[PDB]
Amino acid sequence: TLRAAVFDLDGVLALPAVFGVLGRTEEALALPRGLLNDAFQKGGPEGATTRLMKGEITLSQWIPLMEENCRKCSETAKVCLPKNFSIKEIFDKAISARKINRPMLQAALMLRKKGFTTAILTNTWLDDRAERDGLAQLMCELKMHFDFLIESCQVGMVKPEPQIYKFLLDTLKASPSEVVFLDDIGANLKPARDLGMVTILVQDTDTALKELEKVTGIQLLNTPAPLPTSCNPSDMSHGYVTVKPRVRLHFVELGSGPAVCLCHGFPESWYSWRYQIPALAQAGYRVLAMDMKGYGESSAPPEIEEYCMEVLCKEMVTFLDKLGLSQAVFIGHDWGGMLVWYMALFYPERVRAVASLNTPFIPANPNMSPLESIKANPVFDYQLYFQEPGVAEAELEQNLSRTFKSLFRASDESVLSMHKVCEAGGLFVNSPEEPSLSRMVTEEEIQFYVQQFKKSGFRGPLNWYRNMERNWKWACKSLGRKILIPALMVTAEKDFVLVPQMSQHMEDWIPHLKRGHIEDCGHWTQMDKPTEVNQILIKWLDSDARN
Amino acid sequence: TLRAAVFDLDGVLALPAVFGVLGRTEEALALPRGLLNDAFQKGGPEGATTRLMKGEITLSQWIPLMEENCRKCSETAKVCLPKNFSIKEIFDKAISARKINRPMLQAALMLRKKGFTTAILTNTWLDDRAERDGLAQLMCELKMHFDFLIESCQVGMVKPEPQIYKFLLDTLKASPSEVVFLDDIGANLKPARDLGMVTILVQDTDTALKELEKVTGIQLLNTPAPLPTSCNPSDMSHGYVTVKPRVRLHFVELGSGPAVCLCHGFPESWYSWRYQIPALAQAGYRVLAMDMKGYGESSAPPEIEEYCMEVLCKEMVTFLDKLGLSQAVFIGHDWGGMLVWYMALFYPERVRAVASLNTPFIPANPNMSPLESIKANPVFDYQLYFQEPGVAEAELEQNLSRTFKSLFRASDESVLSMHKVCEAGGLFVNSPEEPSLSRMVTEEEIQFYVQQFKKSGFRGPLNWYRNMERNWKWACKSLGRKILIPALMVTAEKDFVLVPQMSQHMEDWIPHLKRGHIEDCGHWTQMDKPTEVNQILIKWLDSDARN
Ligand SMILES: O=C(Nc1ccc(OC(F)(F)F)cc1)N[C@H]1CC[C@H](Oc2ccc(C(=O)O)cc2)CC1
Ligand SMILES: O=C(Nc1ccc(OC(F)(F)F)cc1)N[C@H]1CC[C@H](Oc2ccc(C(=O)O)cc2)CC1
Ligand SMILES: [Cl-]
Ligand SMILES: [Cl-]
Ligand SMILES: [Cl-]
Ligand SMILES: [Cl-]
Ligand SMILES: [Cl-]
Ligand SMILES: [Cl-]
Ligand SMILES: [Mg+2]
Ligand SMILES: [Mg+2]
Repeated sequence: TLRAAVFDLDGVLALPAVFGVLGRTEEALALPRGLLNDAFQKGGPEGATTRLMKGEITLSQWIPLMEENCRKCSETAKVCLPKNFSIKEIFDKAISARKINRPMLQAALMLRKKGFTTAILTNTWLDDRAERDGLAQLMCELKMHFDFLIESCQVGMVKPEPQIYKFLLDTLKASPSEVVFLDDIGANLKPARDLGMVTILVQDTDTALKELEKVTGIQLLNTPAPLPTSCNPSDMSHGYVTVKPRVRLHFVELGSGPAVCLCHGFPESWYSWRYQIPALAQAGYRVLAMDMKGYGESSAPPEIEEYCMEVLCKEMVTFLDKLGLSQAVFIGHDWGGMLVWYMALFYPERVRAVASLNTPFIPANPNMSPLESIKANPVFDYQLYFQEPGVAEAELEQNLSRTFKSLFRASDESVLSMHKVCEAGGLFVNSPEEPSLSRMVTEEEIQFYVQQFKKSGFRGPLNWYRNMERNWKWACKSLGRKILIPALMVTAEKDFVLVPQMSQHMEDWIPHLKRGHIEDCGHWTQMDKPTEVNQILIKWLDSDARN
Repeated sequence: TLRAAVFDLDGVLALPAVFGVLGRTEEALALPRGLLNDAFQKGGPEGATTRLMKGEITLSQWIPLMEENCRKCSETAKVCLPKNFSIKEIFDKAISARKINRPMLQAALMLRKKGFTTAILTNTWLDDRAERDGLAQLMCELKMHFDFLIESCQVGMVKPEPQIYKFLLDTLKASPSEVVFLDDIGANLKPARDLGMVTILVQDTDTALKELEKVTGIQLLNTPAPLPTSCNPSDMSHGYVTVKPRVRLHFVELGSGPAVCLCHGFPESWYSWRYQIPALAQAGYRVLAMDMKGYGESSAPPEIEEYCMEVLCKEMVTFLDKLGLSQAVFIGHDWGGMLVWYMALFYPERVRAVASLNTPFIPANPNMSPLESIKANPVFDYQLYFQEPGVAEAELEQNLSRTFKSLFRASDESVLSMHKVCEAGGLFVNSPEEPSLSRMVTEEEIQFYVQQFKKSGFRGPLNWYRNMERNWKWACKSLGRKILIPALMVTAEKDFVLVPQMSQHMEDWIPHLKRGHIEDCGHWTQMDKPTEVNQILIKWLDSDARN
């Protein structure tokens, strides 16, 4: 049995196939059947196309050698070509017309997720056209899901030559019977079979998947929608900005385009956005996923007043200042959510657009003190338990694994009351020592949070709840203002603390506020309904944060 | 005598002044003199404009309150306004029309450079228009050169109220006689004088500078062109990407826009680009200034083969891969220069444009070995001295301060032969123990390089010279190719090693190659002629690296 799987690019991981343009163009312009394909293949291994694929010449170099073959292919078949037959124009459109074959990719993902070493094996070229970035993009999205990407124009060998299959095996460190190989060209499979490999001719994807499903014994066709791409922390760009003598902010950076700044909640990290970071990068954005002050690799100074909203917000502006950014899109969840509204309200010149999950914009009531406003909500009782420094820390720090396993739970699997937490004498008092693992998290994912809170503990994070009076006096400066910058509010049906009802009055302060809502979704929106969050955020971003 | 200097924004650090649009618009549309200014000032401290400046309302909020004042200002003066009189359209154009008053900024820089604490004091607003980014940009470029930026709409006080001058002093931690204050409005100066401060009414800049020059006793007017902005290493965003189990690459990141990747030479760091990093950011780019493998905070593994071009180049591709970048503009100097040409030649899908200072693209000669090709140039003799592992390291590491002070020298102040270095028995054998400080570097700037090479030493850096045969066999793969991507070659007149002559044949391989040349310029181009380098690179970038 086999533990490797190798995929062809053109016509297998990517569709429609560029070879199909040779056929398509002919039919379209009423050219003799085969005429272009002859010109493409002219010379065999000694010909121009093979040289290109071996990386001796670039694409722009090959373009005229091909057009030159087409004029003499057409001479021998006694015809000529139209006045503006442009081979650059044919291959430009063909290559961008090519998209990822999603079912084939998901199938490669599933296999690897179940222990297979996966690789791409493609005959491709050194693309030096002006519009080459379109291809390089597709390759960056595709290659990241595979252990190896063997490109012909880099190894100096080409399918269907036996030597590149020897290379493939050396790279996979695997004997030929332990490997499947899918391709759309039969000639490319005969070398694989002679060495012993399992081979599949891809025509339609579904039958190709059916066969692969058979010989692997793994459900590939018709399986459920998988989660988005997570992030491997060791594979990320980690950034570090000193904003102040004693405060350094850490963040994870992925993608290019407009800066998008992701601000997590309590008690979380940048990893809370693992399912969003790759999506939005791919969507066309520069994701800057924070460790907010107090958490992880960001500084966590002891003082309570260091976590008031005004200080926190100034620091985020300095963060932009020092990164050379005039603006960013700001997207918050939980406490980050609140912060982000206050950024749009005090520093709108620096916010491209504002967006919050769960947390509504709540103005300060200038008559009534916050202490009483919080006291008026029985489900906010847990916040009063947090006020006394050291008490809440002791409990949360006692057993970091327990703490995270009992917090990170979906609406339909809870263990934790929020009312009567002071009275009961703690958060976990009626919840177990070893809580079950939630469906939202792997064991490994939990231990990441465990490591982060081994650094600076919970006093920093908790201090965010301990400036209620200070944030109130600040907030009251903004009571004459409105938010007229692009602004999205995303409610979660079954977040029993930040209830969607709390958001109902937001239109008074934010007139062109747009909305998103998620059915069956607890407090931990990002990992609970990642696909719906990714989708809602991308639509908004594309319509509300562009030139 | 005084050790502080405070500058007004509108009409002082930035011109033309927005108040001048009130006057300008009136004249332009044939409105009664003053009519707009009355509407602007309607109500005094109780009026709409003051509220705006105190930060009670945003700009978009104020816009209609102003238009509403204009309809009733025009009623009392028995006139009406044209059909499409738009106050948003007036203030949109006014604000972007505003540029930095460069002589005033240079004057503030000089003062601070000579020990003055400097600050901006401006009546300004919470800008929430769609085109607010234009302003936020100007403020980011301006604020970075001052110790404090006191904006009225943030402190809740406004000129000319005595309380904001009390704030100013508290912030400067300085008594009123130790501070100058420049402004274009006389009313704003009377509070400063009553407290005791020195005041200057700015009308024309040159006379305002003349006065400031007097009362400070520092040459401000007519002084020479200063260098560009350097970088304070503690103020930068520092990034860190693992590209491979044992190799982490460190880089400094500043700005937004297309990714521009700066690759330093031997034996240098990211700091070698200090004069370029802020310029290009401001020019509209995302500068990623590397520590190349072997140097500083980047990993420096012992093995010689880890610094061959092929490995180095693959690693840089992974660097892009993991940062989510499909391309970058690549700009190299010295060894970075060579690397960058080989990136354009092996991975053109990933290079937006290629650019080298000093280092020409030299193909491998397929007949003749590199050992002999290097041996054929008497000024390359120093490279042979480098081949034997440990020898060159011992000398360079013996006295790090000496080493850098004797390398980093301008064409007209040298101490170092390159011919006969093997024969003579070392680089420094006829150069002093305490070499003089070059005009290109401060003492502090030298000690930065000293600290970096205390980490991993010189063996890593030197290994870049120790794969001459391996790079040659690699290079010979590319002899059938050309570089048809945008490509700039910048020669340095008096670089006696990488002589401009070496670049003369580059057009054969690179047909649309563009050029730059710098008179009176040694090997260390970036710090020798920073302004000319910045200027040459920005022109090219704007024409050759955009959509
Ligand atoms: O509640 C949370 N997060 C949270 C709640 C529970 C939780 O689980 C556990 F408590 F830790 F066990 C973990 C995190 N965050 C805050 C609550 C306050 C809210 O902001 C408000 C809302 C209303 C008022 C008011 O009307 O007075 C004030 C602040 C921002 C988000
Ligand atoms: O020479 C330098 N840098 C340098 C030279 C001198 C120097 O001062 C000191 F030597 F360290 F004292 C410090 C750095 N870099 C290399 C030289 C080789 C060049 O690439 C070539 C050029 C020609 C050939 C060939 O024709 O064989 C090969 C490689 C890339 C830049
Ligand atoms: Cl890969
Ligand atoms: Cl999971
Ligand atoms: Cl909860
Ligand atoms: Cl500042
Ligand atoms: Cl200097
Ligand atoms: Cl030199
Ligand atoms: Mg194929
Ligand atoms: Mg002024």
